[PDB]
This record gives sequence, C-alpha cells and structure tokens, in this order.
Amino acid sequence: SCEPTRGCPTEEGCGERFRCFSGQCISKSLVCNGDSDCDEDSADEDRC
Amino acid sequence: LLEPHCFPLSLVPTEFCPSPPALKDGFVQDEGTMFPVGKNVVYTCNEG
Amino acid sequence: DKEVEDCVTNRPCRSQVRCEGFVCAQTGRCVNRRLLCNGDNDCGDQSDEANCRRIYKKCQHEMDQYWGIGSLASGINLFTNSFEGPVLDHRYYAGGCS
Amino acid sequence: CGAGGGLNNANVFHLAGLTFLTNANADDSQENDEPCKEIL
Amino acid sequence: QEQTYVISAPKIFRVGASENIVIQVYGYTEAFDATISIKSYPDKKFSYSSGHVHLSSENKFQ
Amino acid sequence: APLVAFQPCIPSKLCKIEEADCKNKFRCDSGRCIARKLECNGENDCGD
Amino acid sequence: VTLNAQTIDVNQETSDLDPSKSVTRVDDGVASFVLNLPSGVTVLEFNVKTDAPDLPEENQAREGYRAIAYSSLSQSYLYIDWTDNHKALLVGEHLNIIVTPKSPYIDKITHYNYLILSKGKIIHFGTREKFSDASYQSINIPVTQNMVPSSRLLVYYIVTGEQTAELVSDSVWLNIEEKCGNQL
Ligand SMILES: [Ca+2]
Repeated sequence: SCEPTRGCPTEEGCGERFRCFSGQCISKSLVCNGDSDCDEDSADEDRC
Repeated sequence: LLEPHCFPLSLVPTEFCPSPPALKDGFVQDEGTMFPVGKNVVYTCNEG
Repeated sequence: DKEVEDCVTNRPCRSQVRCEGFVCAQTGRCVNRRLLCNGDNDCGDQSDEANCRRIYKKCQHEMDQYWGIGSLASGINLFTNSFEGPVLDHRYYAGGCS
Repeated sequence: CGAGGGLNNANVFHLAGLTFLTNANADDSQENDEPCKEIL
Repeated sequence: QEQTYVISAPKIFRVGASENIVIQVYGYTEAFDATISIKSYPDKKFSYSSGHVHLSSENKFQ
Repeated sequence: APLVAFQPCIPSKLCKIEEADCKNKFRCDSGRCIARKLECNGENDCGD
Repeated sequence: VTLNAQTIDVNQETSDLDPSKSVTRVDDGVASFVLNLPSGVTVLEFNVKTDAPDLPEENQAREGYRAIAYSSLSQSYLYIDWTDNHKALLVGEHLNIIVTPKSPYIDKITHYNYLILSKGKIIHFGTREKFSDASYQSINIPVTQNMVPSSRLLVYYIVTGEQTAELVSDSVWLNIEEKCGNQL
C-alpha cells in the first residue's frame, strides 16, 4: 500500500461520437448501420 | 507540458513575485499572502 | 468436509452493493437496462424478458454457439486437471450478434 | 436562446448559454444555434 | 467510469470580463486542487489567467 | 531498434484542408464523390 | 383560441387529449393552457388554431408544434418542478422551486447542483442534498441583486450505471423584478 501524490487518471468518453458499453467511441453514422460496429457489445444495434 | 496530469504535481506554486508596489491615492484590487510568477493583479484608485 | 451453524450477533453489515440496472428475481444477478427485452435470457431464468411492451431482436440469422464454448465456461481444479463447474455465463450475449 | 430545457444533456447547457467540459460522455461541440428569435 | 467532472463556462468568454468558471467532481472521497486556466491557442504555452481552486468534502467537491 | 519515432505535440497553426463540393457528384458518407449517373444506381457504388 | 394534442407513448400507442379552449388575455397577450400527459410520453405533437367565430375557418390562422422528452440514453432524468408562473419574483424573496432526480440509479445520486446565469455570466452556484425521505432540498436562495434584469437557472447531476455514466440536466428561465441595488 502507498498514499500517492499521483492522481488516478480519469477516463473519458465520446462527445459528438457515439459510445459503446466498453467506452470505445464510434461514429454516429454507424448507429443502426446493422453491422456490429461496436466490437463486442453492439450498442449501435440496440432497440432500432 | 502536453499532458501534465499523467505526472505528479506540486500544483501549489514555489516561485513568486514580492507584494506589488502601492500607489498614491490607490490600491491593489487583489490581496493575498503571496503572488506566484505570472499571476496578475489589477489596481483601482480610491474614491474621487 | 464441513460443519456450519446459525448465529444471533448484531454487528453492522454493508452487503447492499447496488444493482444499478435490474435485479434478476430468481438468480440475484443484475443486468444492464439495454439487455431487458433484447429477445434474450440475460437473467438465467428468463426474468429480464417479462412484461415487454415491445421486444427488439438483434441476431438476423440462427447462430450456433462455438463448440465447447459452454464447456470452457467452467473453472479447473488444476491438480486433478479437471473442469469442476460453471463460473462465467457463456450463454450471455450483451447485445452481441456479430 | 429559448425558455429552458433541451433535446439532450448537451443541448440543455447549450440552449442555456453555457458550455462545458466533461468526461461523462457529452460534448456541445456537436451543436450550433441560428440567429435567435425565441421571444420569452 | 466511477470518477467524473464538469467544468462549465459561458459559450463565449468575454475579453477582460472576470468570467466565473465552475467546476464540480464526483466519485471522490478525498480532497485535491485544480488550476482552471485560460491559455494561448493553438500553442498552449502562455496563460491569460489562472485560479488554483480547492475541491473538498467541505464544499462537496464544487 | 525501430526505424522511426513520433512524439505527441502542441500545434502552432490552424489546419488548412478543404471540404469537397465536387460539382453535383454524389458525396458518399466516407467522403468519396462518385459519378452523378450512379444516384439510385442499384448495387452499391459508394461502398457506404 | 383552441388546442389539439396528440401525445405518443413509450410504445406505438398514440393518444389524444380532449380539445381545449381559452381566450388570449387583455393586459398580457397570453392564452395559457396546462396539459396532463401519459407517464410513458415520448413526444407530443400539438396544434393550435384561432377559435374566433368571425373567421371563416379555412382562413382562420393556426400553428402546429412538437415537443420532445429529454432523451436520456440511460433513461435517467432531472425535472424542475416549476409551473412557468408569469409574474416576476420580487427582489430579495426566497426562490421556491422543487427538483426531482427521476432515475433508475438514485441510490448513487447523493446530490444535485445548480447555476444561475444573469445577463451572460454565472452569478451563483451551489449544491442540494438527498433527505432520508428520498426527496432533495429545494432551490431556496434569495433573489439577489445580480439577477434583476432576468435570470436563468440551470440544474444538473452526473450518475453512474454499472459501467456508463451520464450528465443529467434541466433549465428554467426565472423572471425577476426590475428593481436596482443602488435603489435610486
Ligand atoms: Ca434480455
């Protein structure tokens, strides 16, 4: 154990781009494209 | 210089100006214990 | 290999780690809200697909499980070198359908 | 511009005359306004 | 993503205008500080203003 | 010992690249301007 | 003036409110209405026509409008409980706005936060906390002099799912009394 002067880095999402469940970012033109553009979790294919 | 937050930081400064000069019939519109390098102050002259 | 008994102590307990999505009523799993009514059993006991005001499908075709993929889902006793029983839900598809 | 609310989280701030920086999955760089005429 | 922030600012900063720039953070149980700053563009090597704000349980990380 | 190196770095000018207007040719979603004859072609000439 | 309101559910269901009628006021110009809505409402499309009997109804002026839910991907919401009252708040009075963080994730929401713009700039900011009663503190603070031409209140929180997180927000225009701090 050790008390750090170092921060844990935050982690950051996608803004104008769509975001999958993992946190990877993908173009909005690939939401409901019907391929699985999100590599594993295909949130781009949810409830279209 | 690019990505500072990845590193440790002494975000508290350790280089300073001495307190600003006064003026005749005016004062420093800002006040504090020290002013770090490249911190501004602004002056305002007193009533009238 | 064991003996166990009930207790009457009153020490505080913090066992309520929040299911943020939906509690799978029988299994005590939690599933994220995009998986409810995905046309799939994410709870184990089909709970997530109850009362679906519509269901949305994803898989456009029939799709086999890769062979033995549910067999790989089980942990090993490394010393007998044996699969013992089920540890990861290799029937869980998180959207998926790639 | 306009009386309040928004289409989405980013658009609430944008219609309200704010902008923001967040790691929580939004960015109003997505957005623009017309020459405003929403009289209150 | 347990840890998050928002800074908010006006859509446009006014030149010489003492802009009031707010930060909030979340998912934290320990205090820390941040130099919110207005800097040169594109070259990001000079500062037109900075404020070393303290984020603490006292101010509920705001 | 790898033959090239790249360092992350702060710009010092604006990017001056143009968008294509392409005189009534059909701008596909990945940015190719295919021939206008191919609008509602059938098959798939954009790839997109 | 008279109004038609075709609400749309969370699902296919389209449902119409009963047609409603009122007159534009004589000192204010306003014709005002309040619509109840389905708890599942995704959108409303509404139409308004002038109901003035002097109009041949095909030349009677009319307008159509559309109104939308706040579109949370996580289905987490934040509602300012304000009825859009027309009369301005008087200088220095306590504000009396309640707020609800309607969300699947409320156990994570210890607090919500708010900002007041006046003219172009934020002039107040603060935080509001969860009761044991599972509602949250109201936006109480006195309408200080920095607000007086008019002001805008914005409200937000961020919440986590299991692995997403979302900015959740609302905003309201607050009309404030035209009275000065110099009181001249
Ligand atoms: Ca399911």
